[PDB]
Amino acid sequence: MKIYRPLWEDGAFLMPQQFQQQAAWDVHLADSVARMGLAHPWGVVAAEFDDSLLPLSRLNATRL
Amino acid sequence: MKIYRPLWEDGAFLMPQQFQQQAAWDVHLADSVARMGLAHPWGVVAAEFDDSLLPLSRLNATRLIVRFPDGTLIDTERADNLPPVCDLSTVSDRSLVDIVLALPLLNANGGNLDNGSESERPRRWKSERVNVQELAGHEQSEVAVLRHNLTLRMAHQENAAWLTCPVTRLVRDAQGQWCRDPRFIPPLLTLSASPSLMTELLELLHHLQARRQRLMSMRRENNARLADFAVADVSLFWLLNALNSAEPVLKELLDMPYRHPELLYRELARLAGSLLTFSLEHNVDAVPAYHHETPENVFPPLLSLLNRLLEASLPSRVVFIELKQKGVMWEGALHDARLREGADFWLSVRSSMPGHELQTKFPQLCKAGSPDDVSEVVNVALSGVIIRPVTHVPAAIPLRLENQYFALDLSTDAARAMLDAGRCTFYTPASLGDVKLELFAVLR
Amino acid sequence: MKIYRPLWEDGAFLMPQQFQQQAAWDVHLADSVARMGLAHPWGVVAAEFDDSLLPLSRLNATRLIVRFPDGTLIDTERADNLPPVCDLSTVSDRSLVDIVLALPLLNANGGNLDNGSESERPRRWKSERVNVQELAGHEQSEVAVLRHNLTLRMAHQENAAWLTCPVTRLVRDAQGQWCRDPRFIPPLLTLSASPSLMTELLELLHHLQARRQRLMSMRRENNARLADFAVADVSLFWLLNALNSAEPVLKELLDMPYRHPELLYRELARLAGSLLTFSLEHNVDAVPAYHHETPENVFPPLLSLLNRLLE
Amino acid sequence: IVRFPDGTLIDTERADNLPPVCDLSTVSDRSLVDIVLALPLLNANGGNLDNGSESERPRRWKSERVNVQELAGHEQSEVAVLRHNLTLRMAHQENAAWLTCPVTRLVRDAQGQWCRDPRFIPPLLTL
Repeated sequence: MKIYRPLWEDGAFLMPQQFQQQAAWDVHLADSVARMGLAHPWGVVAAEFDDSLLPLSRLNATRL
Repeated sequence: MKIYRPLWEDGAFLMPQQFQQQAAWDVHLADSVARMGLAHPWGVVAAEFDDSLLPLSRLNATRLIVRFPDGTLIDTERADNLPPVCDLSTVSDRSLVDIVLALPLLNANGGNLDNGSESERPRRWKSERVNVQELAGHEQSEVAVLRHNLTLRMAHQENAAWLTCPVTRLVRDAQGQWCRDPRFIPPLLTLSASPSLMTELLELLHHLQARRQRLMSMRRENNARLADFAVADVSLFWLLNALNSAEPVLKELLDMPYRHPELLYRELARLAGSLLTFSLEHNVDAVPAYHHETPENVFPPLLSLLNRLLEASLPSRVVFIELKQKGVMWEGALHDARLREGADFWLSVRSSMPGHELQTKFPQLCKAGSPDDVSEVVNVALSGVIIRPVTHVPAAIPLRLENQYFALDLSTDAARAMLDAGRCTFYTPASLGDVKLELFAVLR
Repeated sequence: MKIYRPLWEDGAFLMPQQFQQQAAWDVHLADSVARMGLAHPWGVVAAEFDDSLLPLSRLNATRLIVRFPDGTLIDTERADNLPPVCDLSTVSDRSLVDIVLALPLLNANGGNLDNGSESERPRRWKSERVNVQELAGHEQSEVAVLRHNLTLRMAHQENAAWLTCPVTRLVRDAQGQWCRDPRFIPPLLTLSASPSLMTELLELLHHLQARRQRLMSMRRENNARLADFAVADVSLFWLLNALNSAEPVLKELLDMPYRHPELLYRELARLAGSLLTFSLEHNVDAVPAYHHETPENVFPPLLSLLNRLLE
Repeated sequence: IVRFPDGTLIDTERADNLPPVCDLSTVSDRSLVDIVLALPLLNANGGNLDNGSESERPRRWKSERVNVQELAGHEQSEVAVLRHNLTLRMAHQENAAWLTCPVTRLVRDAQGQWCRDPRFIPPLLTL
């Protein structure tokens, strides 16, 4: 998606894309530091549901 | 306690007691406003602790909006009052411990602060120096605001001079750690603290709304646009009358927080009264008293009572007693002596015959052993019992299996003696095959 | 009137007229809070008298807490002094005096009552000088506490440029002596300032429980009767519904101190309007309407209606 | 260079300071003396330490001013950075601070000479 990286010098000035790409870059490093969490893909650590809403044929989440 | 509100006309030298007694009197007036309708003291609004610090034992606090009974408002988002960190190495008593918030009292001759003087009598005021901004555009400056001397103590100590309110409970866990029970409830000015109560009460309303549609379905099954001449429709209309009122009141309370719990307690008490005309052997004593000092089991037994009262069968019915016996003469028990008003036997089987020649392959289809002193049917039969072979069946017989049926006529004597006896048996000795029995008596 | 908020600007000097305008605003906030649960203006928290000095005919108070309809609270235990003794000798030969408590009105031109030298206008806020200072370590110097100006007015109390709230009612006994009558009580912010009510309502509730117990003894003992179609059994089923639905609310409210009585009225009206349609031939107009501004000829005929229906 | 059970990297090369230990003979025994590192608990409303407003809850942040340049150019200026608050308490004083991490174990020799024994092991991220 062409994740750019901004340049801050004495004449550089403020934009929203200054901060959005720098936000995305350290998200992208979190996959590059996984050499087993890339072996198996991304996972699920907690998922808990409610059963009392089922006789009404509804469904609602609690923790995800 | 000799509250003296002063007057200002002219020439009065300024003096701190005017301001102090004015500020106390405003608190007292605002307390007496609240004590008109509710008759409840103060309580807990929110109390949130930290869980990642538990197995390395410490105890840190985050939000403590606790309301003390004498009118005092403790607020941590708006007055910077966090008590210091509670040690837990001083307790090897691994049963359970109870953390309670405290605040001292004794201000008839000065509840004050002088930091260079030490005493056995605690003090409830402290002072800090911050920079509060003027709210008219200028610069700020350095004033002295007050800060309460709150602290965290344990219930099994001595707590005479303080003014307490319990906040949480700790237990010991399997690896030797500390953890929090989800089962304690503090005294509450709001339902929004202690969310286990909110979970239970919402599940109560979902168990409520499940039942209404099944009863509207049972109303749709018969289409009573008329008179049924039975106890079934008056029990049905009664239970729908009990349900259709509670829902459009109990919904609005449990949508929003910050109601006082008494508004909910009156509604649950009225509903648990109206559902208790016939079902349990409990009287209205089962509706428990209200104990807002410490609500140890005012809500959980009330909820456990409601969940058992919401089954509530509708009695124009018929016995289903499973005849259990080692021998070929299967036999049950427990005949109601009420039943001799309109007793009417339509007992059943379920066999393995590809036709209606199980008529003759029920070879004892006459004079089956009714009373207590029958042993087999192939030697001890009655005199005055006719088994009618039933394949065309009168209605209202639930879970019906046709081409498996029979009625049981008797005398006036041996039937009454069997109803005194309570026991009765079946005729076929080869009935141990794919033959399953059911007992039956409808009220004429 | 015209109540004004002050602005605490930097460089705004000081005036005594500021603090009065501030302190007559939070009282108005208290009414704006409290009038989300009130029909009609207020009454008595508690009132206790000393009838021992009656053969020397006089009357004096002991403990008196009454809220007034403008938001003024009276406290003899913490803030105010007791009203002076009443002299009944000019009404020595009549039968009934109805005694109200009085504070004068407030107008926007005067103020306190300067030593009674100009006493054609009755004025409140009598001053006093008590020295109490000790919330930091010393007691010495002297402040001007404010006290109100309370009297008692009994027989031509209807000539009032005053605010009235009745407290007690005297009758001639057969030995010519006045005594306090145990009768109807001018209005209540509690159920504690009327021991006659706390004697009657406990009898009401204890009378209610026994009839329900009698009804349960009729039907729980026989298992056919729990779902029978007898024309009295249907009425008895619906009657146990009407009693079991309305017992625990009243049992909660009557195991309790102070609580405003409109709430109790809304719970007794449901029981009366339920049981009214069960064994009668009389009009729905037997239900009394609620008059709080009166001294309550509502609350005894209501209970006289309810005590007839339960037997 | 340590870490902490909430995930807070401490270096004493960048973001550094440490005050020494004043006395040691306040304990009159050798086998009980052991030193720990302490970084005070998180106050969820307040924050750093800017004056002498000593509370019952300590702070863990500070401020400082140092000379920083990295950019396109050669000029250094001054900007205010954020430095932690560390101290070396002992094992048996209190625990309203953090400690939870020993670093050494001081014992004496018989001639009045405190010296570290080799048989001590902290909890280890690395060998």
